[PDB]
Amino acid sequence: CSGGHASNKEKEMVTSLFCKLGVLVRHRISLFGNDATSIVNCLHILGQT
Amino acid sequence: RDDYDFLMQTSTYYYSVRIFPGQEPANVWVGWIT
Amino acid sequence: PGQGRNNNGLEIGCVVDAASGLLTFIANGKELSTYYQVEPSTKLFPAVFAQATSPNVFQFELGRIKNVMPLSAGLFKSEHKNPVPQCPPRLHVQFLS
Amino acid sequence: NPQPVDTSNITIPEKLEYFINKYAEHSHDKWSMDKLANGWIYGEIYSDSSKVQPLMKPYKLLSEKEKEIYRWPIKESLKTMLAWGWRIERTREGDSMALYNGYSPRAIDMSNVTLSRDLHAMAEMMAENYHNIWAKKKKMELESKGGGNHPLLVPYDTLTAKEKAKDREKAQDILKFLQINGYAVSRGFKDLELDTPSIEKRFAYSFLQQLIRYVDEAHQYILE
Repeated sequence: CSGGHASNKEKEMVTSLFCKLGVLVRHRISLFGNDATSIVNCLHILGQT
Repeated sequence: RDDYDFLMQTSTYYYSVRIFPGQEPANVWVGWIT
Repeated sequence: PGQGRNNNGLEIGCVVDAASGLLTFIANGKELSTYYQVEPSTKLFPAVFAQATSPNVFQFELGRIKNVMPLSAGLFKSEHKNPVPQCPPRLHVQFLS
Repeated sequence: NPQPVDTSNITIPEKLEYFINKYAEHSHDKWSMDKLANGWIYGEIYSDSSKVQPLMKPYKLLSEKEKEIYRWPIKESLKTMLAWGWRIERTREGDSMALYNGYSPRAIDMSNVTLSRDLHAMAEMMAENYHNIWAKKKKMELESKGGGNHPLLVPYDTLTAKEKAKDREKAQDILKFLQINGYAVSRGFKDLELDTPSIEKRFAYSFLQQLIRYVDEAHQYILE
């Protein structure tokens, strides 16, 4: 209630970021230099947000 | 100077307030309150 | 003159006539136009309202002018006939809180 | 690399003559008090060894040859305030003085005149500029000499409070005396447009479209 409003534009941009990075992680684990763990951790955090 | 008899018989009293140079004077009011 | 003075600090003098209730103000040796007439038996407290724009704001000078008693003569009964100005420890500055 | 604003671009306005008045009378009065403090007294002849004054007289009796160069630092102190374009005005109470129109000089009181916070920052910048000017002249002089170093070569920020006391007291006295005259200085210009409704300027916005662009680029390079 103190503030910290997140704009609607900001949130569809967050959703598009989530979807596009999911597209990146699609079948690209081999190309990722073992950073798939970091990929899926960011997957979580954007999921909760 | 001042008349001693007039001072003995009068009932007029006086005080003064000096606003120091640098204190904005429109921000200062002087007078009496009840 | 107004505005900023730097010859000396502004001396605002308040004169009260306890027998007539006339309140007259003197600024830098001249009589101001503002005057007040009060009711009999009115008790008047010397007061200064100021907004601070300096480390030193103002001071209560308890002197006297020609043909007038000092404030201590009016305040204290024992000094009713003493023309010498005085500031006994009972008199002190109070503020609204 | 000090870079004071050039002063030849603009010129002094005419209405500031009355502000230069009373202030030259300051500089003379305080400096005559300094003369009394260190010992100078009247002589029709100037004697540096015998500690002798010819230049006591009221600023009116002081000649035109004095008037020049003596105000010159005052002229550049005024030029520094005008060149940045800071908006300066008068109250009509200020023109009240003009409409109302040996010798013992009057002791002139800086004691309780106080500045505002924005005006501090304002005068801190102008005194910082004065120091930048002054130090740039030292780098010219010492490079002409070809040798030596100076403790004050460090920037205004690096200088200590006692080292900066000179410029602080100069800035304070001048802006406080502009206070006493009632001139009012403020910011030079206001913003052409405040796009406060814009979500685009928010930090998260720019952060995300930078992310959008770079991650889209990365995605297409991963495709490649």
